[PDB]
Amino acid sequence: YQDPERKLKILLDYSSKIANEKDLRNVLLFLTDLAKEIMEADRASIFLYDDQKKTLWTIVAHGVDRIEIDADKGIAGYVFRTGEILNIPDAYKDPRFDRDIDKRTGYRTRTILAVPLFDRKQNIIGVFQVINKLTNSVFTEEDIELLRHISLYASSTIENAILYEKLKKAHEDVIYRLSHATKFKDPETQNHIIRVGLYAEILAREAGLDEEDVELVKLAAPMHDIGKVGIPDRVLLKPGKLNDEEWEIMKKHTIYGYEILKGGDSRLLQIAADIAIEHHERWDGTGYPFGKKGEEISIYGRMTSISDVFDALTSDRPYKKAWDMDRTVRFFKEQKGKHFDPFLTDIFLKNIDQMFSIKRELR
Amino acid sequence: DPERKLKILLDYSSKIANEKDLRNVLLFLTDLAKEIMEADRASIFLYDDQKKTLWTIVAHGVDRIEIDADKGIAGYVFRTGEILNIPDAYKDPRFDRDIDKRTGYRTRTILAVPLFDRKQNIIGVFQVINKLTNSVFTEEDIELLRHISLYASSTIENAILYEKLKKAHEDVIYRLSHATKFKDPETQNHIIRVGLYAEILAREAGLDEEDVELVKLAAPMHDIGKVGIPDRVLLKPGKLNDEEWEIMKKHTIYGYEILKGGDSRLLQIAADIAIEHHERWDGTGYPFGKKGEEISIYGRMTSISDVFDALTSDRPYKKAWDMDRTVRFFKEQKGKHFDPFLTDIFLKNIDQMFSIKRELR
Ligand SMILES: Nc1nc2c(ncn2[C@@H]2O[C@H](COP(=O)(O)O)[C@@H](O)[C@H]2O)c(=O)[nH]1
Ligand SMILES: [Fe+3]
Ligand SMILES: [Fe+3]
Ligand SMILES: [Fe+3]
Ligand SMILES: [Fe+3]
Ligand SMILES: [Fe+3]
Repeated sequence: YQDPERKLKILLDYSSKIANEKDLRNVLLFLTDLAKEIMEADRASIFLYDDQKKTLWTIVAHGVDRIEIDADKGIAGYVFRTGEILNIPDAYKDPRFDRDIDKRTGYRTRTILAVPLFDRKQNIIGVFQVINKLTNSVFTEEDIELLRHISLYASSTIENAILYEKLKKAHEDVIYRLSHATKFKDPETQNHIIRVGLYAEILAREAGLDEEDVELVKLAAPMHDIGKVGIPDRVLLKPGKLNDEEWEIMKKHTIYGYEILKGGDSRLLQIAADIAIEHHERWDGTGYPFGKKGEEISIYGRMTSISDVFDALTSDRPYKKAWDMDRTVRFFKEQKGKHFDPFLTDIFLKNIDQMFSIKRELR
Repeated sequence: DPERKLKILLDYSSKIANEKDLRNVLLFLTDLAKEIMEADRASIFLYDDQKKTLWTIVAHGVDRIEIDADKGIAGYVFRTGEILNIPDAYKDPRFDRDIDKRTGYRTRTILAVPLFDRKQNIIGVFQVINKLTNSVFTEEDIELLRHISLYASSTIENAILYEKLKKAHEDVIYRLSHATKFKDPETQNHIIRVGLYAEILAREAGLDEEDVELVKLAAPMHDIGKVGIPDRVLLKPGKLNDEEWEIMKKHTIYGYEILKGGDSRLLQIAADIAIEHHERWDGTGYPFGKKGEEISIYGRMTSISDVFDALTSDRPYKKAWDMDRTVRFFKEQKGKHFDPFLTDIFLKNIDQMFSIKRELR
């Protein structure tokens, strides 16, 4: 006997998968599989629109690239421009049908149902198409109803994924640019601020931290030096080396960064605050500003020291050319258990190649 | 025609996928469950680390109701992780009948299942009540509710993740915008409020809701260029001479330099506000003397909001101007300092502004 709720449960499960998926490619793929099953069709395709190339595009297989599709030709084309549903009972009796892809692969297209996708503001953003109904000779009025509902769901989840990406990009952008507000009074570069987070990301990942904390350090670490905004010009702008009154002030950029960042409730800012205050502490206890020792420094602080020192050593600075990989590895082996967390130093050494390809790609 | 429930589900999950507010997501889920389980009532309970209780929200959008995580039906499901299927609540000792007592309701059947997160911890309870057959929840019902519960967990976790991102995004812009706190007196709240005013101004000016959200977040960053102004000027104890004032005025350019090129819309707008917020509608402002609509709307809305906050704050010898005095000032400055059209919107709404200044002092 059949389960009367069988398709309902299938749909619930697909909905859970989609709700969890941040990658648009996979969202599309899942929506396609969902349509094949619920519509009882052999094939399905979603076509979206590109502003820039003025085309529709789709994913063919799992894990391969966009196929360009003419936004004005074919069944997809008609539906995209007109906004109206097409239900073709025999594809070969229809002049809008491209017989080619069908004839290169040994496939036979009989039935096609295509409806548009709409955004919140009722504009046409693409097409949803199913091909070859399996359990009937044609797509029915009921099939059309169902596909329209599927289409509404597809539009929403598609939009929600785009928006979530835009918000994520904006969040990074803001952290990056504001962290570099020191640019008028301090030599450290925009890409240094970014790379420090990228190295610490690798480190947290390979140390087995939760996916969320991997994302956190990537974004918290870039802010480690923001307290420099509160250092007097006479100390920050001093050419060369520094006296032991001025040094006592320069050290305070840790405290100042903490002061700027502590007034959050988000986990991001609690971590960023910790990093700002901890990033010159040494595994030793011989760092500043408090000479904290070992696990007394949070893992995020420990991961940032390693990253920050790594980036410095590998750039040109006053009097000193960037160190190469070999010398860098020698230095870290030496400083393992001193300046740095010994555990975290091993992870970092295991992954030294990515550290360098980051430094190479982001100059 | 068993496709009725498929279509109901796709409608609900369309609404959910759009829904940014956790409150609403829970309401949509319980309505979904009511229709799909063919039941009269449903509730979701979530746990709180801090207060150590479960909670639930009722429709109408009232406050969250706190529930004892130890006693009760939901309590039981939360502690044990076991499913509970009660054919008659008025026979089960774990049932508290007071809810019926206040509402004029009669609870008969209760089916309650755990909610699990990605990591597989019990994060809540999904409870469905009074199946419309007036008979028990069946083994097939339990099975259906299980799939509903998985969808609910996913959507909840996904909504919480978005709120945390949203909240972090604000925190970061607010705090780093106040990075000037060591060398300049403008407060954290001033920085927040200016955005809050401009949000209302933008909405009432008819702007798109996404753009309204951008100004709320972009305007607070307009003075960030102050961090590049030399101490010998920003920290000078006298009043500034002409040479020094010209340097101070560059905080506009400096903010632009800090913010521009960032590819997102947020930062493009923020950069404009940074560089335009001292421009004056009539062209007598700085740094460029831009005139009318040569100033982006966002620039124009921030000037209005910034002046508003200044006029309405106490300083020594200088008491905050009240409503009437402030209205008069904006009337005088219409078409000079400020955009006439936007000033009218602002005036129409000035009571909302004063409420903000009252709540976030
Ligand atoms: N041992 C050593 N450390 C360096 C050198 N250049 C930069 N650093 C490190 O870089 C840290 C801060 O990084 P930066 O401020 O240059 O990004 C300093 O605490 C310091 O330990 C160097 O030539 N030798
Ligand atoms: Fe530092
Ligand atoms: Fe540094
Ligand atoms: Fe200002
Ligand atoms: Fe200003
Ligand atoms: Fe201000």
